[PDB]
Amino acid sequence: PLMVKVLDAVRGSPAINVAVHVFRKAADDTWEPFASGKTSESGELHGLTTEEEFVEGIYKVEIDTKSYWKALGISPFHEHAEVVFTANDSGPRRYTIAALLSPYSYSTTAVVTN
Amino acid sequence: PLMVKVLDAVRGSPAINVAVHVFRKAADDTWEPFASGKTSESGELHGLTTEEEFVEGIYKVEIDTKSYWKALGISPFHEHAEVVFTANDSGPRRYTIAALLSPYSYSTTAVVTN
Amino acid sequence: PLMVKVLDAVRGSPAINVAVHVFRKAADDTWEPFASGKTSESGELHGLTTEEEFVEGIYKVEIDTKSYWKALGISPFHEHAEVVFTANDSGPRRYTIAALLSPYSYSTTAVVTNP
Amino acid sequence: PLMVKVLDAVRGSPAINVAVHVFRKAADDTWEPFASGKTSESGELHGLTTEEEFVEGIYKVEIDTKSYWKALGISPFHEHAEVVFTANDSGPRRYTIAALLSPYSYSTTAVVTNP
Ligand SMILES: Oc1c(Br)cc(CCc2c(Cl)cccc2Cl)cc1Br
Ligand SMILES: Oc1c(Br)cc(CCc2c(Cl)cccc2Cl)cc1Br
Repeated sequence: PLMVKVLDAVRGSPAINVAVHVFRKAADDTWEPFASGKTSESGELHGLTTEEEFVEGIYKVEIDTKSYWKALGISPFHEHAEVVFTANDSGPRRYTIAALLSPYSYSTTAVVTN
Repeated sequence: PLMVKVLDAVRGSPAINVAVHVFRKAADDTWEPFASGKTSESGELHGLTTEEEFVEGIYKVEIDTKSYWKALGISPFHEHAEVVFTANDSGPRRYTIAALLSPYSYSTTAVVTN
Repeated sequence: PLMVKVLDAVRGSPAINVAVHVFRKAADDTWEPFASGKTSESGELHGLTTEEEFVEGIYKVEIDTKSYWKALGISPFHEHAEVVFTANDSGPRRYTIAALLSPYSYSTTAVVTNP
Repeated sequence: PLMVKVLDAVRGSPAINVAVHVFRKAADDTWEPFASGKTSESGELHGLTTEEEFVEGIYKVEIDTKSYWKALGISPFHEHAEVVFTANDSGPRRYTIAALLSPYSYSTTAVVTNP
């Protein structure tokens, strides 16, 4: 139900071995860890959660872009990229969070399908 | 060797049934038709060409964004989106041209892999 | 030294009346309020801070995109757009944080200059 | 009535000295030269045309991104960034065409205002 895909706008490639952390907003407004992993050779991260676990709520996907750029020897602007959204059962069942990274910029979209 | 993928930033969905035309630049600097198709339910267009046909050269991928927006009842800015690039045998063998569409904006990247 | 500019990719316009909150990470690792404001008719937000006050640190610029889209009667995907960066770590710089908004997407870039 | 602004997503800066060519589609469907120029130190290009000359039509703004990246010693993917649009079809408007460049990617948006 929740996939992440990360691309590199400098190399023209998937962004490989990027750390990704997902958090769920708790009742006291703190961010509780929920799932995490590293993107694969295709820039994708699957298997974060399951339909049972992924209930409605506010989630934050933190992509560790700074470490990615540093591993390539490139000087970056951002500490990380953030994607904060509400999971909604009224819409389609599968969320893909896609991000496109540059040293001083990032873009993100949601692809929400059944 | 050449895939196109198109996403919709308004609906948060693949951009389905978008017409895509690929042209190759000819010796007299005109654009000759090369391949075309329409994106699938996943927003993807496969099977445009083959490794034998897809020789080095300058190619233009024209995505008919205006008709896409009009079919959804949305008033667009651009006539089409353009992606013009040189195919290079020194780099990886597979090109994916990805585009993310909004009514007054578009973004595109290349994902070039082996 | 810290300005924000926000554009609307649906309308082809500045994104007017967008709330922006800036935080700075404190020594205890919490996010301290730093400055806030709203974009103008030009999509710009000036006057958040001063060179004196804008010291080195890790800053988070939170752009309230959901509130923007909801005020236009649209149900968007994201809660906000966040831009988190270390500022002034090799002396003072001037930063422009630009964002381009759509209901299910946003993009951001920084323009950093040395006065 | 027609301005261009170009930013560099690698440097976090304006994209300076970027060549821009504007064409207009003619009655025979060819692309006629219309105006050209280069971005300044601020990444901006003003003075391309005049309200008199900028009549209704289909315009193509070609941003010479490959030449930019090559001048910086970088081998980029795209030949150029193209922005093709119908202008002034419900009377005069003022257009800003903005682009954000990376070696394998670009994004563009339009800001359209009614004077
Ligand atoms: O499989 C996919 C999926 Br799903 C999504 C994208 C979109 C990447 C993108 C972003 Cl994230 C922001 C601006 C422009 C772009 Cl082209 C690409 C591929 Br290939
Ligand atoms: O005055 C400005 C400033 Br300063 C910045 C931009 C960049 C807008 C943008 C973003 Cl933020 C992300 C992807 C693509 C784009 Cl064209 C435009 C203008 Br006009």
